[PDB]
Amino acid sequence: AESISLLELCRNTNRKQAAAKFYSFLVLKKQQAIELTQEEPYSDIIATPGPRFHGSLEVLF
Amino acid sequence: GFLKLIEIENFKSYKGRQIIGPFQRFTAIIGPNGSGKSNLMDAISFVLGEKTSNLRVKTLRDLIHGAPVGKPAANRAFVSMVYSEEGAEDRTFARVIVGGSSEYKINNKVVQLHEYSEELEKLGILIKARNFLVFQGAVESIAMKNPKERTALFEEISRSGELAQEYDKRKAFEQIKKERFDRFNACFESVATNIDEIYKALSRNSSAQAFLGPENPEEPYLDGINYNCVAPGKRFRPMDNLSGGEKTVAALALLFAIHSYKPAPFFVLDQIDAALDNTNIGKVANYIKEQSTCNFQAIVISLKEEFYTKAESLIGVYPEQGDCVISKVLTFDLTKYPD
Ligand SMILES: Nc1ncnc2c1ncn2[C@@H]1O[C@H](COP(=O)(O)OP(=O)(O)O)[C@@H](O)[C@H]1O
Repeated sequence: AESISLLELCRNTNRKQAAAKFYSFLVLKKQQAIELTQEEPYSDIIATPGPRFHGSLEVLF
Repeated sequence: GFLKLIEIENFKSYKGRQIIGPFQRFTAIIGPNGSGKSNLMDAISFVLGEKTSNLRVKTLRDLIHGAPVGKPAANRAFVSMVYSEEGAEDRTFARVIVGGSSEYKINNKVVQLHEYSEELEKLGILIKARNFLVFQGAVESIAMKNPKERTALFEEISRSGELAQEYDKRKAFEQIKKERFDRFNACFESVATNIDEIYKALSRNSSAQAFLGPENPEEPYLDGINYNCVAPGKRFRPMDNLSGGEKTVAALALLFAIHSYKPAPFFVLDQIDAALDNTNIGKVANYIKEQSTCNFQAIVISLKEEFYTKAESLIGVYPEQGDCVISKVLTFDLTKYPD
């Protein structure tokens, strides 16, 4: 299955952009487009497919 | 001291045991609508002793996750706050819901509400006054007060308003007239000393100016409190004659200057930017960022990216569906990125 790291998505971005990517994980999780895993606080946030969206997560981001 | 983290268990939409934070000196709580931002606010109020009726329930057990739908998830719930002071071990303050009443604990020793309140006061946390909290509309509430209502607010916070009934009772009554005076000035003069520098900082402009003055310099409680501002590019006016955005900044300066007297170690700001605009929202945000470094820890619940991107730390809230809704939090560090 397909997985996506927020910290990789955020490499070479500024604070506004990084925060917007973070906020998008919250929005996409509410809409059930993804699942979220964070092993421990302030560690990496991993996105995986969710029940309500089926296209490529890579392309989604 | 500083609020290091919150541990929640089965409180409102925070099903199960969850760790909130750790906090940084400037942390913003964000998320899409209905995920649990304001319940987290209630969690903080709850561990700091807020009365049940201010927590949007009718009774204590309705705070347990699942109670509003008739399906409580446990017989017991709690919120704990880990408080850390450089030089000392960490202290845990907890309020547990046990058989429909509150159990208070410090470092896992049950205490009564009096001891809990008293130990919190010694840290500068005042649970009855709520010095740590800026509610929504707090700005607009301030911005609407006239000199006499400002005195009243100063009467309450200084508590000279307590000596008020005993005051005119004695009409050599200067014994209390001197001490209602001194109790009003112990508070007012500190605010008056600080408001000018706060107003420059907020305005981000050294030519801004602010003055707070008693109308009756002898018995200030008897009269209004005049508030004058030199807004950037204007001439000194009474604050009440200011206009939209300019009035908002002066309100904000007066708000923070009220809180610079006996400040709380940490400051919970609940959507203080719902009444801002791009023409100033970042100077409020930059002010908070600047103050968080040494003066106070800031915990902002915010909806405006131009505010919460100045934070060091983002606690993002998101929902799942279940009994009611299930809230969970992610932590994200903004200090890795530039701009
Ligand atoms: N005891 C509870 N158990 C489960 N869900 C609750 C409980 N109390 C409140 N909620 C839910 O919390 C949800 C929204 O949380 P809230 O913090 O108020 O929204 P927002 O993120 O917009 O501030 C509401 O759907 C509400 O039904």
